[PDB]
Amino acid sequence: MEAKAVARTIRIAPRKVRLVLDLIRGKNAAEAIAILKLTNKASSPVIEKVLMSALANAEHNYDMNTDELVVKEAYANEGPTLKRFRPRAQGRASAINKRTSHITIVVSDGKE
Amino acid sequence: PRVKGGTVTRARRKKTIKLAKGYFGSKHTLYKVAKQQVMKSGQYAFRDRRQRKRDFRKLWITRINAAARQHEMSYSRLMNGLKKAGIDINRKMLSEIAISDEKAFAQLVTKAKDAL
Amino acid sequence: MFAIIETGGKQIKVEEGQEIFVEKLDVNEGDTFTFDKVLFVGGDSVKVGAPTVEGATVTATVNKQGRGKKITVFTYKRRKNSKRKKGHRQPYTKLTIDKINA
Amino acid sequence: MKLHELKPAEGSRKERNRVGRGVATGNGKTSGRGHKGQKARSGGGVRPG
Amino acid sequence: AVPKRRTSKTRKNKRRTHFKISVPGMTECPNCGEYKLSHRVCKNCGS
Amino acid sequence: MRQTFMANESNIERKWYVIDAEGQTLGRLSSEVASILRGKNKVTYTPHVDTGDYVIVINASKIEFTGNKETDKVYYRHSNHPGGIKSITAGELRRTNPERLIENSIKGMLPSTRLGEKQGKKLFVYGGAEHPHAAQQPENYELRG
RNA sequence: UGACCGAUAGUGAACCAGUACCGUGAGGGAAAGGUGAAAAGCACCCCGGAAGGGGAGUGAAAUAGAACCUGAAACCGUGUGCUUACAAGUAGUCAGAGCCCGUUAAUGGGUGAUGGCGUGCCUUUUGUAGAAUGAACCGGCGAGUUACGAUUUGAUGCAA
RNA sequence: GAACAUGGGUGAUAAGGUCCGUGUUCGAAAGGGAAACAGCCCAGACCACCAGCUAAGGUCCCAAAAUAUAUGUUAAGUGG
RNA sequence: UGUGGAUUGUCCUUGGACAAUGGUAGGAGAGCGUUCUAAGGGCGUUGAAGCAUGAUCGUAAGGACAUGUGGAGCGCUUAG
Repeated sequence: MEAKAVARTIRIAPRKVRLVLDLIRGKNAAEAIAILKLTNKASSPVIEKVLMSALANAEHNYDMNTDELVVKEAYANEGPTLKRFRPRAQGRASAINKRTSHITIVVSDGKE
Repeated sequence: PRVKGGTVTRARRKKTIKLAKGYFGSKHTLYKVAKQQVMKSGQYAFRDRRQRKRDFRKLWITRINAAARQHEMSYSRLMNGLKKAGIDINRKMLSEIAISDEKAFAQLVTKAKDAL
Repeated sequence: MFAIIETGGKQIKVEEGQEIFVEKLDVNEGDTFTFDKVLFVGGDSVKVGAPTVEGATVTATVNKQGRGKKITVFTYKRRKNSKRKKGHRQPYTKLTIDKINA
Repeated sequence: MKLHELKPAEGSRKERNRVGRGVATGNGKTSGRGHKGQKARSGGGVRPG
Repeated sequence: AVPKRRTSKTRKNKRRTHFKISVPGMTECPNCGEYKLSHRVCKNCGS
Repeated sequence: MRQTFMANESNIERKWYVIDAEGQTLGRLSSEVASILRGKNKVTYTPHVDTGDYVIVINASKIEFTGNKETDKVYYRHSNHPGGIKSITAGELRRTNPERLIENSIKGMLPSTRLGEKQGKKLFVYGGAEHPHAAQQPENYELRG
């Protein structure tokens, strides 16, 4: 049995939230939150909230253990981006993109 | 009646991308480069389809020349005497016998040695 | 034991109990073709002959007689506007040896 | 005859020749008009005489 | 001053081989059921 | 396609030979060694696998050459540096480090492929001292065609 | 009424059109259709300040939840079988070990230690691997047509 | 239109120069030899094959085939 | 040259032939597929069109058939 939890649309570049997802992959939940409460990244408290919500999904729906839990998969898909504009010199103007992410995390127990 | 194109331009473009399966880089994704690589593959296969009958032929000669120097003889001489004794044998068969039943080959050398 | 027969336009080597592929023969499926042109015969009695050995190969049962794999032949010019595309399927006959005469 | 098996006279109707539709037809790209000059221009050519 | 050719997905993923972050010290608190920073203190981590 | 024996690994066996260059003329004793290193003297030689045996010399300080090539025929070498032409050694380099002399000569008649470089690592030349490979039971080839 | 169009088509405009917007002014002038048969538009419980999830419930369907019929490429990711740190490369093709597979059943399929051969594509040229021109990639659209005459060829009807 | 070989003019019995004449090849021709080399030598690809005989050029190693035989010539690495 | 096959133009008047089959600008001939109409006969909630995958069939442009996704139309034969 396994539990999952998706955020769906987050104001943060997907390439910047993929640098903190390669540190809590294939580890214990207890050590996972500890590593997320030490990194000084901008996407550290966001991932923690999702990871903390996924651990509560297998405590009321499946009512399983918490100490004997391991994060199985953890990725982040791209989402819709907003188009902006920035005035440059000589009248010409450039373009700005505001991409979003779809952070997802599934928790298992080391067995299918 | 206006005949708008569709389900015919992608059906023929999906048949050229399937032929370029196993290429490195974007030569198995983009169709503009896949067509060029598939257009050269056919020109190569046909060009080395006649070069395969020259490599194997040269291979047998090298093998027969190495199995003829053990009996104090030369390929040129061995062949010359093998044609003077009226013997019709392929170069692929001669080398096949030398690698297998050595006794047979040994006797053949003697037959082409007294025919000189 | 092993003989050196020659059919179609080349020469082969039977082992008295091994399947071989040759050119389209003038027979039918489940027939019996016999090669009357041996160039060499050794293994137990090294017997080499000039034109032949006066010993036609034992009749070999004929099996599958269909077409081969399809190959595509393509060719084009450099800066010229010329190209050609065709398909080929060389026919063949499958048979197995069981005996041998000398 | 029938309206679902009617056939026309042999060698009575032919297909029109469409120019510029490939290189296999033999009448594409230049569409049998040469290379350059004033006879290869759209609506070009001198007066008849 | 301008790229002559475009980079591929293999040469771009080869340059991002060292681009990563290192793990922290994580000085486990003696007895408080929390986590204190290396040579630091917290309101939860007693030690 | 048909029947053509193809030599592979765990099916071929290599041996050890010992040649002596006492009264040889370098070049003539080099072409006969290259063939043995390439394994072009066997009936089961394939051009896609490493076939052949190892060769060992014991007299690289006795090699001789006819003509005035002992004073001429200088050896050049560059170091990828502005004016790095190195020609200190000429034809009388058989007295100082003569092992390289034969080594290069026999390495100049082999293919420059990925398999032609590993085939040139099966040759051991010695100035005049005896070889320490007595646990390989090397056969004495000496006599050359 | 139609061998007329069916959302880049047909009117510039199927919807917020001469409207956003642009110019002192005359003026120029877009983009944008589709949940389901019926809102029955997720009551309730759990994590979070909220957004959004996980169960449950409504329905034939919830990967039909208003980024709402179908959902193709370019592009971005996670898992996994075989392979890679002495090597010079228009990246393929011919031959060929080893290690895994099992089909529209056939002298099957995936991967590739080594060997031989090999300077992209279009245009313009006496001649282009060319250090001559064009194209970042993918998808949609984009060039011998019709009316009336002249001459020649095939087909059919009647024939001085 | 171009090179190659010949027959001339022009220029300096200069030019991968320029203008005519007679042939061949390239243009519109792949394959083998000249180390690489549209125009030089040999030869004109309907398709299959792990068959055989030859042309120019070649036979110590790279790299298919003589470390062939007989006779002279050459001491410069001439060959190159 | 040997052995099997494809196309022609001939020939002889049913398959052995006889020859022949590099190709640019061009000339001539035979075909494949797309949208709509007519007639005849068909398929479809027991799942149409589209989309994805496959080791299949034809001398080429191409054509079938299973399996997954999808939820209402679409093929085939002759001619225009």
